[PDB]
Amino acid sequence: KETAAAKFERQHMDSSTSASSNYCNQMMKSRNLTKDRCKPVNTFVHESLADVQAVCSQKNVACKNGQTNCYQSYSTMSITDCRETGSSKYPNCAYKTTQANKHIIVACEGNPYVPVHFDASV
Amino acid sequence: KETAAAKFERQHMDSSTSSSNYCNQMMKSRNLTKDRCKPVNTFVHESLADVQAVCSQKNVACKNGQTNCYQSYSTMSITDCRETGSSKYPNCAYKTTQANKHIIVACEGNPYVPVHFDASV
Ligand SMILES: Cc1cn([C@H]2C[C@H](O)[C@@H](CO[P@](O)(=S)N3C[C@@H](CO)O[C@@H](n4ccc(=O)[nH]c4=O)C3)O2)c(=O)[nH]c1=O
Repeated sequence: KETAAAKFERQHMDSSTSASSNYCNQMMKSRNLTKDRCKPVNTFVHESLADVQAVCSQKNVACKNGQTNCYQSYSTMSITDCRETGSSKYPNCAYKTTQANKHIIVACEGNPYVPVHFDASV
Repeated sequence: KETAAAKFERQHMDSSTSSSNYCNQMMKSRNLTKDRCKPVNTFVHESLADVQAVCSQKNVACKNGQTNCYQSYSTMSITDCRETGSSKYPNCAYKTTQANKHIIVACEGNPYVPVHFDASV
């Protein structure tokens, strides 16, 4: 029902803000990343969908899993990293919000060829 | 530094596949407006494999007089980006034109791949 592309959007897109200390707490919950467990690490990207989708035609790089279908953004993008705290205990998942400007690396698949996985920021 | 092959892909490859704002968005996203507005740039809308294949097509002289240039046997989907007359950095402005033309690239290295966009014809 939920496509890989849609799941990527749900997990990783937040175009609506350009960059709150309680951002991650709220967003990890609202995007259903704390439902079955506390997802430990997750990145949100504050750019347009078109800008993130465009990365699939940018710098081809090796994926961390050894596949070859990963792409690094030529420009830095505004991102927020969410990382689970040490004192976090499901179901009260708690996170540190870290904002950065970094290049992103995504895995792309499909026709159309679109992001399905967030591999890293550099 | 960036390899020549990689620079070619950044500057000239867009296998994604069109707004009149396409060039404005692309020349920015590929870092072609950073210090200056690059005045003229062509993007190719074919697979990387198709463009790399041009290195085994029609051998021609390059505009610099070297003879490692190759013309595509087929026409390809391209977008020509050319700065407007009134464009002034840092607000770089481009006219986008879609076309279907043969491309000419310089090839080098191992693997033997495009390292320079010479012309569309
Ligand atoms: C590194 C990183 C990851 N993530 C998200 C994307 C994914 O939803 C999730 C896990 O991605 P990875 O860390 S690339 N991921 C892939 C996973 C199989 O699904 O396998 C994991 N793995 C692999 C080897 C290993 O030793 N340990 C481990 O946990 C790592 O975390 C994210 O949003 N931002 C990031 O910066």
